Amino acid sequence: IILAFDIFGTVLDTSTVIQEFRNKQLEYTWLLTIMGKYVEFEEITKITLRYILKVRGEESKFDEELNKWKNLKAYEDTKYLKEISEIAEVYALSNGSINEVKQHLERNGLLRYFKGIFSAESVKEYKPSPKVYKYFLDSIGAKEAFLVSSNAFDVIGAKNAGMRSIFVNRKNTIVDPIGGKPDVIVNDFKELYEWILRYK
Amino acid sequence: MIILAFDIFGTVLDTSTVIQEFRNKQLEYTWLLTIMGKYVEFEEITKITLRYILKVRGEESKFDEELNKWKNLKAYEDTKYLKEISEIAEVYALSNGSINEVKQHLERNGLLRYFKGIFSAESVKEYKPSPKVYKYFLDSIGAKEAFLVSSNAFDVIGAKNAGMRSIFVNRKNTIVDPIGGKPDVIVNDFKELYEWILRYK
Repeated sequence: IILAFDIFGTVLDTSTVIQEFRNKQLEYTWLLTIMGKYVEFEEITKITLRYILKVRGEESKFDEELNKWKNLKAYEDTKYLKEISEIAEVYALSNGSINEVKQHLERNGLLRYFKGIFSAESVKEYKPSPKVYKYFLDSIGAKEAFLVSSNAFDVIGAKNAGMRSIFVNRKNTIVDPIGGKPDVIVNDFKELYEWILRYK
Repeated sequence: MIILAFDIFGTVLDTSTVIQEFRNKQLEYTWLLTIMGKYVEFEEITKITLRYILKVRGEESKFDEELNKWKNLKAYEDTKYLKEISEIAEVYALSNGSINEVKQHLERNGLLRYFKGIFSAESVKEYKPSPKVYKYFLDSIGAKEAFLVSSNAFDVIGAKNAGMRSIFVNRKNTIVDPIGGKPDVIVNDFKELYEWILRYK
């Protein structure tokens, strides 16, 4: 089986940055996509951080807060990417640039587990645009591939684009996302690994 | 001659009386549908998102009661100036909400008579800030220049992106997000809007 892992919020825990910043960054990827105006992910991050800090009167904290984003830590259970990569084909599919995603994965000792890295930047539209998921599927000549994500909107995006989905329910929600039920639900990457062993 | 297209929910109607998490989820869903290339009517988005939010908080039983509050939204006090404004400007509505729903809310609030016409994003099966929404309005009435009047920063930015002029009605002392165009005019309420038109005519 072929797995495309979302990165921010799925592999990386974004709890350590300012939540208004994390939320606004995401919002801007959506609004810019709708407006047909492509901006690189790193520039969206800079613009959103500067705006949120301005709102807060904390302009002086820019480098400090950007450093926190640079230094995001992976969830403990992501170590299971080792076991997973030996029984499944592991890719990243992120809004982040290829280079940024590689950076985070390397810092966290996870890059070695990935067969490939794909970015929404490559199609100049952000998730949940179908252009993103279809470009992944077409790139590796797949069809049956699962999008693995802890972001409800990303799971639904994948579904919409005809990709199967595995929702990694990190925040222990008990209500199904809006837009339908994911194909598979697990709580973390250990459970993901166990699921794959039972499925293959 | 000045043509004004008013946003409705949060601009004319005050949404503070419904659950804020529901208003946020309703808006987010309009955006996600638009990006996905999928369409659901606004009434159904409202029902689906309200039900989800209530279920999360253990309150699904309150669905009818909460939807009734949405049905019963009240206009901001300053919207009484739509009377004076519509005597000197061409007044339209441009909303994500359906034409019929918007007419209902405006009638309930005694404001429908002030509107020359009512337009909906539903007509293009994409929601704001899609450029198709604003262009559909301009194309429909055969205008080149018009102002989108909104208290929602993303709607102001969307209008500018679509080549429309825009008036931000700043009801909570915020600045418009720095991701695109800036509004042509900033006022705090419709009284200031009216005063602006008087100087602009």
